[PDB]
Amino acid sequence: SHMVKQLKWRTVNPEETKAIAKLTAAFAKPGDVLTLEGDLGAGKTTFTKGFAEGLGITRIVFTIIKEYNDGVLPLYHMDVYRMLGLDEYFHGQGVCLVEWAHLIEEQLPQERLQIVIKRAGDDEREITFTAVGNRYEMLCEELSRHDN
Ligand SMILES: Nc1ncnc2c1ncn2[C@@H]1O[C@H](COP(=O)(O)OP(=O)(O)O)[C@@H](O)[C@H]1O
Ligand SMILES: [Mg+2]
Repeated sequence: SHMVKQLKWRTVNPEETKAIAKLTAAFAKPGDVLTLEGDLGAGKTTFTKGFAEGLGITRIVFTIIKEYNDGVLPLYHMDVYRMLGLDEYFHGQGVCLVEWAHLIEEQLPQERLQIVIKRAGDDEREITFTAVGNRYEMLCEELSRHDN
C-alpha cells in the first residue's frame, strides 16, 4: 500500500485508555467514522465509555447499534459481532464508533480512523490510531498538539 500515518499509545490501566478516548472525542466532527478492533477483553468497551464521556454523555456506554444524542455530537456506537442500511449513519452528522468493523469491511467508507487495541506483555495495552484519509490525518495532528 501507500504509507499511513499513525499514533500509538501505551496504557497501563483502563483510566489511561479512557483518557485517550476522551481526548479523541473532543476533536471529533460530523460525520466521523472510527473503527474499533481488538481481541475479546482488550478494552474496546472501556475505550467507548471514555469516548462517550468525552462527548459529554452521561448514561450507558452493542445492540447492533445504539444511539446517544445527549452530548455535543450524536454517537452511533455499533458492535457488528456478528456477523444495513448503515450508510445513513456513516454519512450522518454524529460520530460512528464501529466495533469489530472488519466483519463488514465491504460496507465501510473508504476513509476512517482505525483504532486497534492490543494486549502487550504485562496487563498493558497498546492502542494504535491509523489515519485513512486526510480528515483523519488532520484529526491525529490535532490530537498530537493537544496531548495532555
Ligand atoms: N489498559 C487498559 N485499557 C483498557 N482496559 C483494561 C486495561 N487494563 C485492564 N483492562 C481491563 O480489561 C477489560 C476490558 O474490557 P472491555 O473494554 O469490555 O473489552 P472488549 O470490549 O474489548 O471486550 C476490563 O476489565 C478492563 O478494566
Ligand atoms: Mg466490546
